[PDB]
Amino acid sequence: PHTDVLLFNRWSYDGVQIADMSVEDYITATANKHPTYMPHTAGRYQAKRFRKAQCPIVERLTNSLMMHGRNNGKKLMAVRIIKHAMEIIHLLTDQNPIQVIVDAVINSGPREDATRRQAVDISPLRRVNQAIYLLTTGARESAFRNIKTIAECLADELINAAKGSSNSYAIKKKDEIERVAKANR
Amino acid sequence: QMSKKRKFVADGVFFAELNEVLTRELAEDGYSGVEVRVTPMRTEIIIRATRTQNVLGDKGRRIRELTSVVQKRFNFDENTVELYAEKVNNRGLCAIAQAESLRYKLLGGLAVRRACYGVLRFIMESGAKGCEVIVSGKLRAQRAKSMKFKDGYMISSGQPVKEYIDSAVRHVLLRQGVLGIKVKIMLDWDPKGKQGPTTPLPDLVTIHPPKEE
Amino acid sequence: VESVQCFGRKKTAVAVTHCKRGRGLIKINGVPIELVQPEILRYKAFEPILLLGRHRFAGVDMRIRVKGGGHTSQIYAIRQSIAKALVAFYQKYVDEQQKKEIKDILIRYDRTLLVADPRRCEPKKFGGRGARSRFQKSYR
Amino acid sequence: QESLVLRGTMKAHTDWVTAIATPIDNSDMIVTSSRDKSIIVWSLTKDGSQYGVPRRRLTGHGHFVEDVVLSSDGMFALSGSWDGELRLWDLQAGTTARRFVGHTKDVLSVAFSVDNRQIVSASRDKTIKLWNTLGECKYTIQEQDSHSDWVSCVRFSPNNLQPTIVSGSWDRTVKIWNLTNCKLRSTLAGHSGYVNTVAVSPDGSLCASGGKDGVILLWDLAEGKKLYSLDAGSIIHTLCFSPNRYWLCAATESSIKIWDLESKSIVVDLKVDLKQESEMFGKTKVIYCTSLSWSADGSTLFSGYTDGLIRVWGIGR
Amino acid sequence: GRVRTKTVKKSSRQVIERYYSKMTLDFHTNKKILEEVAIIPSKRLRNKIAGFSTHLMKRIQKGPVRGISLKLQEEERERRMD
Amino acid sequence: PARSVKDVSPHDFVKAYAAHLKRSGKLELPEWTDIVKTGKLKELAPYDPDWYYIRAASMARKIYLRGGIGVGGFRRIYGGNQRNGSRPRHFCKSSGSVARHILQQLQTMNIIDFDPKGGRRITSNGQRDLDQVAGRISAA
Amino acid sequence: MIHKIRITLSSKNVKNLEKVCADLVRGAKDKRLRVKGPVRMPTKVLNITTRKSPCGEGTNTWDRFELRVHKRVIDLFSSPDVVKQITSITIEPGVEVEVTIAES
RNA sequence: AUUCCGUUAACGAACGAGACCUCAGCCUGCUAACUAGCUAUGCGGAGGUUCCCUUCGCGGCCAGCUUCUUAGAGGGACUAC
Ligand SMILES: *[C@@H]1O[C@H](CO)[C@@H](O)[C@H](O)[C@H]1O
Ligand SMILES: [K+]
Ligand SMILES: [K+]
Ligand SMILES: [Mg+2]
Ligand SMILES: [Mg+2]
Ligand SMILES: [Mg+2]
Ligand SMILES: [Mg+2]
Repeated sequence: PHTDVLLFNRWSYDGVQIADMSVEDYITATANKHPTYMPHTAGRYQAKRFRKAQCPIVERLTNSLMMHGRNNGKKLMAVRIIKHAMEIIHLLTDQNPIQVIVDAVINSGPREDATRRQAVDISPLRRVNQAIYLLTTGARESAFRNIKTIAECLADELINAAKGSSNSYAIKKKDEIERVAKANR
Repeated sequence: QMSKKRKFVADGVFFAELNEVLTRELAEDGYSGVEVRVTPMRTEIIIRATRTQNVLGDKGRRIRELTSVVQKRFNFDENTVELYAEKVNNRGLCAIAQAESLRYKLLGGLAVRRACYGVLRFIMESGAKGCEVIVSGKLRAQRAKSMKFKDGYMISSGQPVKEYIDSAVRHVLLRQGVLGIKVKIMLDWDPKGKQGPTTPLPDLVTIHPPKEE
Repeated sequence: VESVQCFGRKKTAVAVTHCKRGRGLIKINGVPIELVQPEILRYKAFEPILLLGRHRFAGVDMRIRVKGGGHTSQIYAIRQSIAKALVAFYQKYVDEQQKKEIKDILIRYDRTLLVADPRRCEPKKFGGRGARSRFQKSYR
Repeated sequence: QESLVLRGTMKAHTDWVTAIATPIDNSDMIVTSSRDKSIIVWSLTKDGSQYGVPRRRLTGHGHFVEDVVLSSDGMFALSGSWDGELRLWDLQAGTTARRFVGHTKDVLSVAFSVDNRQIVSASRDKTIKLWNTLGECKYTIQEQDSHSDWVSCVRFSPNNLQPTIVSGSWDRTVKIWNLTNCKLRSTLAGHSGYVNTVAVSPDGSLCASGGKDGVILLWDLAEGKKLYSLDAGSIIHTLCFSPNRYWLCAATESSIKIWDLESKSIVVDLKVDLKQESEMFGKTKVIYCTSLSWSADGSTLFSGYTDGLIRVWGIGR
Repeated sequence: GRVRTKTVKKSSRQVIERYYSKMTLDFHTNKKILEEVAIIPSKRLRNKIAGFSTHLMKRIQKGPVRGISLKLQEEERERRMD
Repeated sequence: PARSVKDVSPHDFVKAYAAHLKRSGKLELPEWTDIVKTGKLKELAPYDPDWYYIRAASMARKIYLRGGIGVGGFRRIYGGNQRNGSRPRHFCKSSGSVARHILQQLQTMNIIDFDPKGGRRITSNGQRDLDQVAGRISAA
Repeated sequence: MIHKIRITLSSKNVKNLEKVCADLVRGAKDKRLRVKGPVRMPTKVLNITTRKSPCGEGTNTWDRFELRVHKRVIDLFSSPDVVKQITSITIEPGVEVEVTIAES
């Protein structure tokens, strides 16, 4: 389908596809599923279970940038960081930054884990939650005590994760999580 | 001229202090309360007491002494404040009067068990929904304990307590220490608003009987 | 005098839009809405215009006054007052079916464009510094 | 013995359709009230997807709008509400022109005089009040002989020489008042349950009362005598005489039943069938008609339902 | 949870016992009836009684209920058996 | 269109009007311009060599938008958070000498005058001067 | 001849305050005087928060005490003598009436 | 929730719980405001093209009004559907 809503009035939702059956219904980044002009909605997504799966994936990334304590609640800065990162992603990859973000989320979500310890499967929602957490944790760690800016670190983390390369912090952690899970089968 | 905030606080402090002064001056005259009715050109103070003949004195001598000392103490213009004694219509529904009634029985020497049941029985005869008398202190032994005399209905929690419960606390200075008197009287719904609160209990639902016409 | 005055609310922010028959002016406290601050929240204030299109506003003049709240909540109150003012104007002075059409568009995008958010600050309780947060407990 | 068929439906309201008012000029406009606290002025486009569309929506009332009547000119509407207020609506300007205060509880029925010079209203406060449309005077009809429960309907008799008010009530009595002296004339007592609707024949020689018992009692207004009784079999919500065909329609919870008065036989029973409406012109199990109103020419019947849908029934096959 | 207490349930049954003819299946009409036929101190309590009585009226429509004694309904049953 | 102060970005206007005041040569900078800070809340003196003209342009724009502001009001407007070492931050006022001197200069330029109710008020000449500068700013 | 007289009412009891305000407005409407009001000023909430314990032992619990002051302002356009007649009626306890000639 | 439905050698009650009271959330409906405002209008300043447009200031107990503010009275939810 087609929509006139463009993210930041810059990026088109047309052509964005989620090529993964498991997490397709838990990533909101397509034209048919409530496209948004900005990743800043004063939404009420914690009122009920599974309700935050409707929150746009770009805004879920923005929320996870408001860490640690020194950055709590500074959402205007977080929206700017993602706005700059998507501009950087377009330059380096020559691709739709929204498409790259969904590819990074799909690739960085672990599909198995250990609990109690024995191997268990991970629900598609927690898989998306873990992917978002891993991507922003890697960008935050590489930016700390570094000349490189947070937007550049986030863009590189997403570009590598979307590519599946091990250079990504989130890809390495996903492999470590799934490596321990297999050891406890 | 003082601001509204301080004036209302100052009026509340005058009522609290006046009640304390009368609570001690008229302790053995059944003092049960006071109403301060400030009006233009005159402030009227109405003293409620079970035994008004002892508050007025011989030919109103004492009520004039109270008026004079009150006017001087509280910086009132002379002949601009009046004191009027009044009688409690239903002495058995006033906890402050029953607490002071129990106080003088204990001071006189009457046994605690007998005195507390006399008050408890009198209050229920006067048309109360319930009553509770608590006496605490060195009753006979060196170690202190509490005796609770309860009868009828009583409530403890919620807004209705403010309207339906009439409570008082008094100290009895006996020879071995201090006894604590607590009288707690639950009133009955009085639509006229005299014997008790006019508003009913929140959980009381009344169905009108249907008519056959 | 075909004018309406609709408000929007977000926390303690209140924006009232005075929408009258005009030529398309949109100003907040005398300033054109294209200069809304902060600049990154400018998209949120423009959503009603972007969703419906400027041609829907070509026949009205909107003058907005906003008070209270903060930088973010004032944008949401303004954003809500504009949407309500246009809906109230079409119902009263244009048509019921045109009001039906634009209201469906606004609702399908975001329900807070027309329905206020009831959330408010929870009061602080003693024994802690927040509404929920408690003072740190030590045993030894 | 013509029957009626479903011409179409109108779907603006979002709650019970409490009342319907048709113009005396047989225009393409009707005004309906609803529990959504709004009054809608309609434009009747017979041809098209929908029989009519909402032209205006007036929302001044603070509670349910229970009744609505149009003036003879057709440019003003009068409505009652559970907030205890009457509002006169300037339909052209879509605004409130006059507010009549004084009823202390819900207003359940209003009616215009034949001249539109006087207004009468019924309320749950057990009283009937008479107003002046353009004046400020008010005359409450309170007497020793008056309704002892909710007055659920008041109607003006269409007889100018002998003005008369007929008021139903939940006390199971249908009183008849003489407007000349504002004094009770007769009291009718034949209902086992509460009466929630009364009707007066266009000629003014008949009445029709229904309610809880599900029995329609036709009285003689002149003499206050029970001529006969029809049996609806279900709670009756509103009654209306046909303007031209000498019928009597009753909105029952089971269906809408029309009785030929000369024959006292049901002409037709109109039952809601969402299957038909889904395919013909295309929530709650219990849907029943709450309001009825005939067109000025009598060609179409308008029915308001608890689901907020207005169904138009036209004479035909 | 939304369990009605004895105050709500007891009052609702009493209302339906002696005003069954007046009561209807509509909550909004039933709560105006409770104002007429009862003294309910608070609006919130009145709404709960009206809502539960409306629930009980629907129960009676389908069949008989335990704690409600409807004399006219009882007379109908007696005629049926006899 | 015809742009006035409210129609242009405040950042762009202050830069343009500051370059206008310096270019006129009517403001007489005090001796201590290069030495002072703009309040005890500051750590260092201003970085911009032309900070005095920038501040004067900013104060003129605020008197244009609202009359009656005095020196004390401007101390609050340019105040902010003061850091107190290991203690929490609190609001601090800015310099009164900087505010007072700038107001007394703009008044000799006849951009502002004494408001009868107190404070300073924009004059007719002041309104023209500010509005003309805003009109010459390029659309951006 | 006709002057704008301001009457100010203050009380802790809302019902008594509203009762006296109605008695004055209705008492002036009988004389067909022009009446402006009653105007209800924002409620003043005096607040004292204090430690419940008379000592310092135990969990630190607090009592929030509030004393609300309600204020009404009524403007009557008439002569002082007429206003003195209306306000002379007995006033409910705790309601403080204050009559002043508005400085306009 | 010892909240209820029922079971039932118990029946019928009393407390606590709930109800309740305060604050907050909805009302373009009611009451009505020179110690709260808005809209319009008049006059004046500035900008743009004399009207006109944009913006700001001031005035009017006889511009009007109560959306915004205030605070009284009510309504609103009952899990109703
Ligand atoms: C003593 O009696 C008075 C009688 O007015 C009553 O108001 C008090 O509450 C009671 O203690
Ligand atoms: K500052
Ligand atoms: K002008
Ligand atoms: Mg209790
Ligand atoms: Mg409780
Ligand atoms: Mg208002
Ligand atoms: Mg309320």
